[PDB]
Amino acid sequence: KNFIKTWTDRQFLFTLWSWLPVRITMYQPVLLYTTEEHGCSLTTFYVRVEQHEPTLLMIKTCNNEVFGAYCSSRWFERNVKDDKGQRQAYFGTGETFLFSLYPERAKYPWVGIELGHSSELFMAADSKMITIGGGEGQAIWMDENIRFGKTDSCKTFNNPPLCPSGDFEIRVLEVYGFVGI
Repeated sequence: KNFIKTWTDRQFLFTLWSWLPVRITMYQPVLLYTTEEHGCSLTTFYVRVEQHEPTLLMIKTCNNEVFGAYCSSRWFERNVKDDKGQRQAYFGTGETFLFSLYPERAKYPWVGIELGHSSELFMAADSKMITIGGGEGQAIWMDENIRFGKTDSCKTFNNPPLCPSGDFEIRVLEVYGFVGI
């Protein structure tokens, strides 16, 4: 409705807005998937989000930590094969970035914005897990039930664990897309 209600209901988006790529800030964010309404499985997650790009992933843990990632590419691309016919694990571009809102508040861009293959590992997903940020650790990792997950330092984003404990339980997961071509 009005400005106050819109801001109140979507505070985390308005806090994040200035971190998005500048061209994206001119589009309208739309809720693609929420564990509060749409099921709670990678299978229903893919069906709803996989042809959108870019997307914004927001995790609220049962420990009241809030973090997530801007994802450059459609999750549909998780199954792309190279020219040998071997499925590619990691996909995406260097516009992908991690963020945390609570307890800390930080943006971890790709370390190559200013190297090796292992610092260019953005997104990966299959029937057992979805992960973001790879290379000697996984920045965000979540299981097929979107119930439990882990977080670690990774070399693509040189981040710390986005919550103090290395693990978390998901209270709610939200995915936003962008419309307005």
